[PDB]
Amino acid sequence: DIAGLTPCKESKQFAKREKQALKKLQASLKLYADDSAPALAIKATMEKTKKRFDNYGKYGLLCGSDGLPHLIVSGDQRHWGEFITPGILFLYIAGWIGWVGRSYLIAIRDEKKPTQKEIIIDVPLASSLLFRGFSWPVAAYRELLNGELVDNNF
Amino acid sequence: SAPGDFGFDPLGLGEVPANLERYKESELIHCRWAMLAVPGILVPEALGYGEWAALPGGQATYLGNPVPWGTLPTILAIEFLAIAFVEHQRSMEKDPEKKKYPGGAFDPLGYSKDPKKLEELKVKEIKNGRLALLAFVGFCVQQSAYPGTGPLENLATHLADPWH
Amino acid sequence: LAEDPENLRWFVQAELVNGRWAMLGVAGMLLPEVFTSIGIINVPKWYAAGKEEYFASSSTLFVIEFILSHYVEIRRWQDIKNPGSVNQDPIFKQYSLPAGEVGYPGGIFNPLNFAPTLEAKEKEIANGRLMLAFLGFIIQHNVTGKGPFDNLLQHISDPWHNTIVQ
Amino acid sequence: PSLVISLSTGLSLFLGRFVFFNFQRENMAKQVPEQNGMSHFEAGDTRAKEYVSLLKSNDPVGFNIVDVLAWGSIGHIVAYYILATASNGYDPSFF
Ligand code: CLA
Ligand SMILES: CC(=CC=C/C(C)=C/C=C/C=C(C)/C=C/C=C(C)/C=C/C1=C(C)CCCC1(C)C)/C=C/C1=C(C)CCCC1(C)C
Ligand SMILES: CC1=C(/C=C/C(C)=C/C=C/C(C)=C\C=C\C=C(C)\C=C\C=C(C)\C=C\C2=C(C)CCCC2(C)C)C(C)(C)CCC1
Ligand SMILES: CCCCCCCCCCCCO[C@H]1O[C@H](CO)[C@@H](O[C@H]2O[C@H](CO)[C@@H](O)[C@H](O)[C@H]2O)[C@H](O)[C@H]1O
Repeated sequence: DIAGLTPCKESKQFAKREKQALKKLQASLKLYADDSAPALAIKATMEKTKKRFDNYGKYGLLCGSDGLPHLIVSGDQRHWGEFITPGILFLYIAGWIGWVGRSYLIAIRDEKKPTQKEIIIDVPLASSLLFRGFSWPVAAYRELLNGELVDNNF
Repeated sequence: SAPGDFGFDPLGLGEVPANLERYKESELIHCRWAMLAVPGILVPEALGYGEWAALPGGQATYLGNPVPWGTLPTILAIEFLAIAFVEHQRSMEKDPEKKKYPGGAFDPLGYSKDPKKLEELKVKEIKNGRLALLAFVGFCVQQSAYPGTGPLENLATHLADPWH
Repeated sequence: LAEDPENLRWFVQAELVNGRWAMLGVAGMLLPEVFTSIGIINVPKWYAAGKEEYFASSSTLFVIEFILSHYVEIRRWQDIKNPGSVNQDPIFKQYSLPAGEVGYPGGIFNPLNFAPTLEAKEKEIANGRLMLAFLGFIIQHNVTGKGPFDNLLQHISDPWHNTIVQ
Repeated sequence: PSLVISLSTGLSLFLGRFVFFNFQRENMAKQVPEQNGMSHFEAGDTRAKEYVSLLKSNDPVGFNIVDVLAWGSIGHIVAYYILATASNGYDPSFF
């Protein structure tokens, strides 16, 4: 739709890629497996990149010249989850990497001599402060900016 | 949300307590001139019958080629020199007693004064002021978008969403 | 420092608004189930009044209502920093004045209060969730379906369907 | 279409606001104060500035614009000449 061309529903250049290129894959008139039970170009590796026919799903997917598919993601016509869908995902996953970074850390500096407890690991991954992340509804999105890490501590 | 509670003195207050809104009194009387302009329709029903419309030949053409060209530059050029009259006088004041740049008058009791021309009470100018400002800025954008047409309502509902 | 919580105000009021709107949300469904036949998205419109005009549009509707919801909501704001709502039965509850053995701070667990006659915001506790998580449920299962329960002929037994989408 | 002389009209609006004071009080340059030779020392440095002296002819020589800018621009510059034209002179209305 946008700058490159249209998706899969038609994309000539893209088609030619399917075809030569892979299929030459072929390329081996035979090469012996008439019945034989190993050499697997034969089945999929092609067909797994191939039966990926005039279907790939359908994904929209813009495809420029040479018909390799370009990613817009401007949240329109079709292309939204080529960044946000896998974007918030990157956010949510990290941040629950370091929410617990700022956790199997802010749980130590106390009691008795706490000077490298960390070259070994107290609860592995933290396996205690663990889920604190999925057990973030809202969380740092409020309690980070109000209290605890409070400007005070700023 | 600019008057979302914030401001101290010469800047904060000082600039505005009447001062800027007393200068925003002009805004209202400009929008009294402009709402002395729009009322061209202003009312349904009376004639014009038919006022300087779409350029046919200005005031009286002049015995000689009109100075630049158009009605606009000749009526314009002057306006911004013959009105600098007021703002000169409006920008020579001070609030308490007036002498020169005198001895020492900052604060004892009575506390300076109040916008020179304060509220003096009648806190009703402002209640109509921001009322007018809110209009000029506000749904005056009912007629500040694509108003190539005019008045011709024909029954249905009201409103039209985001567009264009 | 603030040992620990906290909060309070906070998001206990956080909930009840979930609770009591998940409750309503499901009045939504209630309808099409006994004398049944009529719903899903049914992207309503939503009940629709008279034969004297609309007509697809006359207007965004929907879009407005909630300009309203909007300053009424600033109002509940307009409450919870500084306690103001006559009844006073969400912010802690009613039973006028009280509960606020947690309004000036120092909770830990604090259970609460609030019916004069009589009992509580409690077994309105647990209709409280039944319905939040219900929705979770409710617009869980669409994304493939939309109906409950006949008899023992051939319905309630799950016969054949069709992944997730995939 | 363009008022070209809309604005050269306009710019020596302002630098006649220039023709100013070569005339009126005392010498040039509010006499070289400080120019060559070099300020006290001064020194940080340094002065002066004064939010308080944007008057004097605000009112008077705000006319200067309408001078040349009227009758001497779009209305054919000094028609009232003659004053030694024979090695030539004129001069002659391109307008
Ligand atoms: C838990 C950890 C943690 C957290 C919250 C942070 C946070 C931060 N780091 Mg950082 N960092 C870390 C570990 C961490 N780091 C480590 C181990 C290193 C290697 C020395 C660095 C080297 C580093 C550099 C050079 C810079 C930062 C910067 C920053 C800041 C910018 C974020 C960024 O884009 O860098 C992305 C994060 C990294 C490159 C860090 C890689 C290490 C991660 C993967 C730690 C993962 C957790 C780890 C396994 C702990 C074990 C868990 C345990 C509880 C059991 C941000 C405050 C930047 C800064 O100062 O600006 C504010 C700066 O450019 N970091
Ligand atoms: C979650 C994630 C991740 C990851 C990964 C990661 C997260 C990675 C990271 C890494 C890190 C690093 C790699 C670091 C490093 C460090 C460094 C490099 C440093 C250096 C230095 C220092 C230390 C300081 C200074 C000096 C120097 C420079 C030397 C994501 C996921 C995903 C994917 C697949 C895609 C899509 C989206 C999602 C779905 C979401
Ligand atoms: C829509 C969109 C967009 C927009 C953008 C922008 C505008 C940006 C900016 C941005 C920014 C402006 C950012 C910033 C922010 C701030 C801050 C401040 C942040 C933060 C923070 C923090 C602090 C965090 C922390 C943490 C966590 C949470 C995790 C763990 C711990 C840690 C540390 C990590 C983009 C571009 C993307 C593209 C397209 C899409
Ligand atoms: C519930 C979530 C926490 C909410 C806490 C309340 C704090 C919210 C911030 C409001 C303070 C507003 O201040 C900030 O507004 C916008 C920037 O942020 C900008 O300002 C913008 O809106 C302001 C109104 O406040 C006005 O300036 C104009 O409308 C516009 O410029 C200014 O850059 C800044 O002054």
